[PDB]
Amino acid sequence: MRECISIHVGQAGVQIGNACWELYCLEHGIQPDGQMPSDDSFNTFFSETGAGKHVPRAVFVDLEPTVVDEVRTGTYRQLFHPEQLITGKEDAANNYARGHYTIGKEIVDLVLDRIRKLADLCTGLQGFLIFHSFGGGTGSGFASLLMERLSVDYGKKSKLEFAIYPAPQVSTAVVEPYNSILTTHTTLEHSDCAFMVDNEAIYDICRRNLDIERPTYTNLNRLIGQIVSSITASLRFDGALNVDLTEFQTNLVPYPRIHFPLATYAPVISAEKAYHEQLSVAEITNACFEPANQMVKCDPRHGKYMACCMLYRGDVVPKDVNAAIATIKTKRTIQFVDWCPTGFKVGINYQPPTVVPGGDLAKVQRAVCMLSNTTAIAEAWARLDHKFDLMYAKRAFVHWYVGEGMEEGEFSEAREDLAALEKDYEEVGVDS
Amino acid sequence: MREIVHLQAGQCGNQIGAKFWEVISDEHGIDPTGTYHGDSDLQLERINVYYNEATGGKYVPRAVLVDLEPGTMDSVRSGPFGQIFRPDNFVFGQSGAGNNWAKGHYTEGAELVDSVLDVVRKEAESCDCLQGFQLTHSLGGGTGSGMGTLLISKIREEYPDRIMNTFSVVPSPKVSDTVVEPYNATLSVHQLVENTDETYCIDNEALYDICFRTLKLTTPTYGDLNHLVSATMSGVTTCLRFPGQLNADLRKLAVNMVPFPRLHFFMPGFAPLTSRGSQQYRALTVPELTQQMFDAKNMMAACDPRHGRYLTVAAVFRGRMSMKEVDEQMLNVQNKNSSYFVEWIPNNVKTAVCDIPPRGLKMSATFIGNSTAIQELFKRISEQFTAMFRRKAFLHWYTGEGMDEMEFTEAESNMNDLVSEYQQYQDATA
Amino acid sequence: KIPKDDLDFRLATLYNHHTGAFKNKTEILLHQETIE
Amino acid sequence: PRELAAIEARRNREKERQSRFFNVRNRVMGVDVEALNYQVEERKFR
Amino acid sequence: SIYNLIPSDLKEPPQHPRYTSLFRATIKNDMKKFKTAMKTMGP
Amino acid sequence: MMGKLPLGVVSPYVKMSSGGCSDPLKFYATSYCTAYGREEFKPRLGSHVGTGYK
Ligand SMILES: Nc1nc2c(ncn2[C@@H]2O[C@H](COP(=O)(O)OP(=O)(O)OP(=O)(O)O)[C@@H](O)[C@H]2O)c(=O)[nH]1
Ligand SMILES: Nc1nc2c(ncn2[C@@H]2O[C@H](COP(=O)(O)OP(=O)(O)O)[C@@H](O)[C@H]2O)c(=O)[nH]1
Ligand SMILES: [Mg+2]
Repeated sequence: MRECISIHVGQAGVQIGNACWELYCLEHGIQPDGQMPSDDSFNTFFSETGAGKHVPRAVFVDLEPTVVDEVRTGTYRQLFHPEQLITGKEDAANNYARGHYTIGKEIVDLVLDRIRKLADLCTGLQGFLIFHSFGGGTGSGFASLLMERLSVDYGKKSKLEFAIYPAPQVSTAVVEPYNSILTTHTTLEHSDCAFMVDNEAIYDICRRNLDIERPTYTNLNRLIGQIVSSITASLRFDGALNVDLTEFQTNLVPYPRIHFPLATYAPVISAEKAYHEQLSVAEITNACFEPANQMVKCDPRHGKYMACCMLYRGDVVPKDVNAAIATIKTKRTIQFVDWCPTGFKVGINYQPPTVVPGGDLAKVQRAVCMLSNTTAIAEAWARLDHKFDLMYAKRAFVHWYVGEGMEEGEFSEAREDLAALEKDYEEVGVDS
Repeated sequence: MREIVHLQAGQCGNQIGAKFWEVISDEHGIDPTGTYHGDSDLQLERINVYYNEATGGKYVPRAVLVDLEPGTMDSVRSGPFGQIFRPDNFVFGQSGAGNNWAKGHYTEGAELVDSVLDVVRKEAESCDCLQGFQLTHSLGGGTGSGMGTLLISKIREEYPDRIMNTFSVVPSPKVSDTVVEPYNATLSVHQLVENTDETYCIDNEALYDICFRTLKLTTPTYGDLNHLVSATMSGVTTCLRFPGQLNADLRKLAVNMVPFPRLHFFMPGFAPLTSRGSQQYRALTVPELTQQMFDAKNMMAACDPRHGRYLTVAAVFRGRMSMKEVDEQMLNVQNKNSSYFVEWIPNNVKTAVCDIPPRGLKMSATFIGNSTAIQELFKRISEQFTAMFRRKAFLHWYTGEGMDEMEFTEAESNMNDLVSEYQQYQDATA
Repeated sequence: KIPKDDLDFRLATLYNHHTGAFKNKTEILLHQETIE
Repeated sequence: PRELAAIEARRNREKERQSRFFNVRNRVMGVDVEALNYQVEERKFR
Repeated sequence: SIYNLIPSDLKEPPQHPRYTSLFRATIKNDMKKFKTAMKTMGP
Repeated sequence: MMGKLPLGVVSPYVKMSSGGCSDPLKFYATSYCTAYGREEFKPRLGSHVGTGYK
């Protein structure tokens, strides 16, 4: 049966799982203890025990206790296996190098068991969901090495990637470009899909749409939970056109070097604003193409779509979806590559999105998610190349990474790999 | 877990850290007897970072009080939190230095080094995974500026990887309280430039300034000065002890602040230093916090960053806030003042939050900034040392201890190496 | 050399039971691919 | 037992599905006004 | 053989300069969009 | 408490420590607790086994 194991890495990874796993518990009726008060829709994430109780298929990792230490104390202390949440003594401390060669290697071995022990409990594994961050060391370094071993251990399984890309203007770190340029090799030859999402765009969307003038990370994690929920909504509950993880990989990736879609979710409105606006299938799918609602700070109007994956959910009908598809095609603002005359893969699900008390979104009878592989993303890396280049020229912060025990030649090589990848995306933008 | 051994040297070191252990006792809800009387459960969750468990439910600070004279230790014991320290940590000798760097470093401290190493190694072994040590001293004395550096040089050889912080007190130009001040200062900073991970430059004349300017205190005693310094020391490791939405440690702050190994000198500041006239007319909100943060008057050094270029800026926040305003207001200072930040490092500011504010307060932050304006301190010490070293003045005291004259040459050549290398980073093209 | 099972995962660790004494979990599971 | 329970669950679920779907008004345009009102009040309280 | 025992010449190319992004000049133009001198701290 | 502890291990204080106050008005309230705090919920210690002869 379809099952997915989540491999949350780092503080960003740990905190996102707090929003995700509370969302899945409330979706299926899991009480915070883990026991039903009341068919097997929960087998994609949970597993049954000898006591008649459900345990998620998650593995929380961090290189410092206090982020995960709280989870062992709060309301879900009795929901997750006390060994499922692995911590450390010393952290990478915003350093890909320490988390890749020195501190991580002590705890690569331990997590690779609980990955395996959660794997044998599953019969047919569908994929691995990986949450990490490009900025910090542990979410970049130890995250990178665990894919290197996961690649040669699980050569056929699907490894999905949700990650925080370093933002073009704001950030919480100065040393953050060095990790970002060097992590890209691991998510290039050791991943199957990638969903780099940026905090400023979620910051922009939350203020403009959700009326929240002053958000925090919980207001950001909740939308990330909605996107992953939409992807797996086909698996957990039935659908008119159920789309598994293998299907949307097929109709998004033209070439193995091109596995960087962009995510979009709609509608995201407050109840007062949802009070004075009807939400139809056409309305939300027009909002899925607004550059003000893209979750990456790039404008798709500067590029062209090569592949677009659809995911509707709620009270939707195939008659209206085909109506909304036709109108979008008749829009010269939206461009398409020459060799893709039909670029749509539509998924329909019954169950409407569930709402969380203490949340922000209104309860809506229908929604839509968007996974469009566009070539406008190649501008995001070009910004990173410039900032990395003007830092690397005078050789700043190199003493930290080299003195750890990594060779300085890997710095230049890593810059070349992104340089080669950027050229590949622009060649697709060329039309015959 | 993640433990710190608080070193201590000299009258400045003992008097500063006497206040420091009180303010962290209040943060952790510990009575002068030493027992736990707090109410929140997080007040004792990471207490092992500093405190050591004793039988009967008591706690002993992991301090090592060192001074060549037994004088101030009587006053230390006679303080309000006097007997919280276990007596075996008090290490002392017969005859002090008398503001003589030579006697402390060579002829008298070399007898006292072995005993201190015994206590330090005893505390070092007890903790499982110690992050590092922490030394408070003054550069204008004989012991903290003297043997206080010899403790630094020995321990670095024993433990290379551990972090060593130094909340040093540098002498001030306008009013000095020691006449051989530049002799000890120019020869102690050579010890820092080779063996130190970070140093925070705290100057008293700035501290005397802030009390009148931002607090309007008619009679600020040295207790109010020492509490002002100790609020900074808590603010760097608050994220170490208490959980946060976005956390940081000493090492996380270490990596992002030194671009090159020669540069580990900063100028700190404390945000909610609010005056007793201004609490009535105020609105506690985060732009007002970062407004007072970056005002150069709020620095506790004798250098003006408006004269130089900010290399990297740290902002360690305390309290529960909304981070959008934290990211926006940092960006506003980043771009509105372009010329004070270096061009080859984009996003020169690092931010960190700690959920729990200081006790009795709602919002706070502390600032650590690496600036090229600190080179105005070194040249000033260099000239004041050279002019005193031209005529062989006050030198018979030092060379009579057996030191040759040549270390003064290399201590000032290394020092003038730093100012030239600092200058080239200021005038550098992107 | 693909483990394909938890038992065969722990069956390839470098920890001689006779010599190795009083270790924790991470010391029990140590792999040559990790020590690379 | 659960095998036939699944059949009955699909049964009443498809019946309520046709009841909600066939009303074109609620299918193309539908909000739970009481739920929106409740969350509006909760937001105001917060 | 007698001809493979003869040492053989080896020439290898150093490749070519890496790809430069098309938006790089736009980025360099945008680097000074909002930055201002001593507007808040002062001179 | 004074032990060295293995690598992935709960600290002795936090093996049993209670979280901060869930109510935003009271001090020592964490962001996690204010985001997900439920005072009126004591988790049942559900556990059951057996069933051999059946
Ligand atoms: N979107 C989002 N990003 C987060 C969140 N928490 C942390 N981050 C990102 O994580 C990056 C830094 O890494 P952290 O997650 O804080 O910590 P880490 O990944 O374990 O790396 P280290 O701090 O070195 O241990 C920052 O750039 C943040 O953007 C979150 O809740 N939401
Ligand atoms: N900030 C601060 N500085 C102090 C205090 N007490 C002494 N100092 C400084 O310490 C210097 C003299 O230190 P000294 O007693 O000679 O240190 P020692 O030789 O190591 O014992 C003076 O320049 C003072 O400015 C204090 O309580 N607070
Ligand atoms: Mg981290």
